[PDB]
Amino acid sequence: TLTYDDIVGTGLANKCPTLDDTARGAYPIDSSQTYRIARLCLQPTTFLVKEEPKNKRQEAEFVPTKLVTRETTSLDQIQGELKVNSDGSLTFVEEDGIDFQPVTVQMAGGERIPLLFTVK
Amino acid sequence: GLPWYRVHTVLINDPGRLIAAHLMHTALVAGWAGSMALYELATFDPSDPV
Ligand code: CLA
Ligand code: CLA
Ligand code: CLA
Ligand code: CLA
Ligand SMILES: CC1=C(/C=C/C(C)=C/C=C/C(C)=C/C=C/C=C(C)/C=C/C=C(C)/C=C/C2=C(C)CCCC2(C)C)C(C)(C)CCC1
Ligand SMILES: [Ca+2]
Repeated sequence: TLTYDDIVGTGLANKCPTLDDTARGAYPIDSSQTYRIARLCLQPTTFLVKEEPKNKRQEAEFVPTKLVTRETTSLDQIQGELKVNSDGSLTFVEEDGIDFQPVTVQMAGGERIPLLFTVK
Repeated sequence: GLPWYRVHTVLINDPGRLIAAHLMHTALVAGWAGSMALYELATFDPSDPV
């Protein structure tokens, strides 16, 4: 574990935790025991912006873009119940947390494309 | 003295100022190139090569 000071300024604070190469197991679900997600976390790696095919509809694709703001992208502290369903499936239901971050990326042209990257 | 259309003959044999002159010209032609570029970059649209 590292204290605040052990992270401050490294940018490490905007990174969801990681599991080692080992941890490739399996977790059990009691289906008779409620479960919740104590901490969901999402870290962006890429932001692609589908381009408008001009008038000539020719099918448009997504293109990479430069992150003009900085390392403020990550969503963290997400939480909610992970109810088990009758058919034995699982559906997560978020309640609260840093569930959104305003991001801004530039493009080929120089156009800044702001988005409210979220999962509310 | 000199007619207007002859003022540059003042260099016919002053290798020094002839080079000084030729240097200034190159400067303007190079200068033009640089800035004609910027003008196109400030107005050219890459949005569609087709
Ligand atoms: C390629 C290089 C070149 C060079 C180094 C010269 C050099 C010279 N020429 Mg000459 N000339 C050239 C091409 C060239 N010429 C061509 C292609 C033509 C046919 C149009 C002529 C026709 C010509 C005539 C009829 C005469 C000269 C004369 C002279 C001498 C003039 C002295 C002076 O004070 O200029 C004076 C120049 C001015 C006062 C200003 C001219 C302003 C107007 C017409 C143009 C402005 C142009 C613009 C700013 C940029 C032009 C860019 C260009 C690429 C088109 C000088 C040594 C004179 C001479 O022999 O004197 C003893 C003379 O009577 N030239
Ligand atoms: C492109 C290169 C060029 C070069 C190297 C020269 C070089 C020279 N010129 Mg020319 N000249 C040019 C272009 C050029 N001229 C043009 C286009 C014109 C208009 C016709 C003239 C008209 C001219 C005259 C009438 C005389 C000379 C003279 C002389 C000599 C002057 C010595 C001196 O004390 O400077 C002083 C003289 C100058 C610096 C030339 C004037 C330059 C002015 C016209 C323009 C400056 C450009 C401006 C700030 C930017 C443009 C912006 C745009 C939006 C309009 C020198 C060897 C003199 C001479 O024969 O001496 C023995 C002289 O009497 N020149
Ligand atoms: C022995 C080698 C030699 C070399 C390599 C050159 C080379 C050159 N001469 Mg030349 N010259 C020589 C001998 C030589 N000369 C002799 C014995 C005479 C009789 C006196 C002349 C008389 C002469 C005249 C009258 C003129 C030239 C010009 C030019 C230039 C034309 C192209 C240009 O300006 O583009 C531009 C490309 C560049 C600026 C990049 C060059 C980068 C390096 C090579 C040089 C950086 C500058 C350096 C400190 C000084 C250069 C000295 C030069 C002799 C190499 C060119 C750099 C013309 C000129 O000066 O036009 C403006 C011109 O009018 N020369
Ligand atoms: C590739 C070849 C090339 C050649 C051979 C020349 C040759 C010449 N240039 Mg240059 N030039 C070139 C490329 C070239 N240029 C490029 C790429 C640029 C950047 C755009 C310039 C920019 C430039 C400037 C800014 C000036 C020259 C000038 C000159 C002349 C200097 C010597 C002189 O006194 O002539 C005697 C001058 C003449 C014989 C003029 C006749 C020009 C003919 C060819 C066309 C006339 C058409 C029309 C009246 C011009 C419209 C002008 C507009 C303002 C309304 C010479 C004839 C100088 C000049 O013209 O001084 C008077 C000058 O000031 N040039
Ligand atoms: C000094 C210096 C510097 C800077 C520089 C600069 C900034 C420059 C600029 C330059 C420029 C900015 C230039 C420009 C030029 C231009 C030109 C050269 C033009 C020309 C024109 C013409 C010639 C025209 C004509 C015509 C007309 C009008 C019409 C009809 C046709 C014709 C075409 C004839 C530096 C920092 C590097 C360092 C060292 C020092
Ligand atoms: Ca666009």
